[PDB]
Amino acid sequence: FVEDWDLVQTLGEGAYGEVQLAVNRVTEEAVAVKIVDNIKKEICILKMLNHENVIKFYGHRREGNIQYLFMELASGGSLFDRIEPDIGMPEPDAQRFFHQLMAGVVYLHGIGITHRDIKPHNLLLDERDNLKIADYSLATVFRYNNRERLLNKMCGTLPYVAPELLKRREFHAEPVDVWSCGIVLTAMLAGELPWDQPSDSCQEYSDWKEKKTYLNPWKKIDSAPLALLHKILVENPSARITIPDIKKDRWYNKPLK
Ligand SMILES: C[C@@H]1CCCN1c1c(C#N)c2c(N)ncnc2n1C
Repeated sequence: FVEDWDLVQTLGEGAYGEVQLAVNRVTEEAVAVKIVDNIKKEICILKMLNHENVIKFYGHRREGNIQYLFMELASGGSLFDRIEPDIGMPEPDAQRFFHQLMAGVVYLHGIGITHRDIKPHNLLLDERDNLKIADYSLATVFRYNNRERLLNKMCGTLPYVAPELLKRREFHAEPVDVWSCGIVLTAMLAGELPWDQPSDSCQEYSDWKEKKTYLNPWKKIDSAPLALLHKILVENPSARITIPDIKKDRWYNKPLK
């Protein structure tokens, strides 16, 4: 369906466009291809990406209106599909995925890139269940020539967004991504999202700020990972734990099955 590649089946759809499995008729190599028709930007960011926990970019092709973004195939599918509703997954699997997600986010932050839509749909698995951060549709530069710029665009997915993104005119990129990593960890350990959005008017958010951890999803989570979620899901982004400090957390470093 494109040059040497056949488009076998749909892998899913994001905001704009669709992702297909592409098998090479000759080589039998299978990749993923995103079919689109802002996009100059995504391509530019995709070409920066070189890390084991980030989806690799292979190259692009415009054929009329349609753009084709060839990227690493994650044959394990999404983290979303490993989260059992109302249960989550075994704590050692969740810890391993969390370690990989941090590795990925440190890498992105280190090249001055914020993902801005971290959630289990955008977290993919290779054939060895290695986590890959995928979909650079909303990704943006927050650091250039060693100068940070504050963000102002509201974007992402409400249950995953940090509260400052609803309250502040401008905010730091990195603590928004840390927050969404904490919602992902909650989802992995409890198989449910704690609130529709982190606003004053959201009773489940108020409950958390009042430390009612006898409620779900918190009552399903062991005390060690929950102590970490206490440091991540902190309303003031300048008091929120940073990744260097996540890497010193007792649960983060706890040996597990
Ligand atoms: C993450 C997006 C969102 C829509 C579905 N997606 C994707 C990919 C991307 N990109 C992707 C990929 N590279 N390998 C395998 N499966 C993929 N799926 C489901």
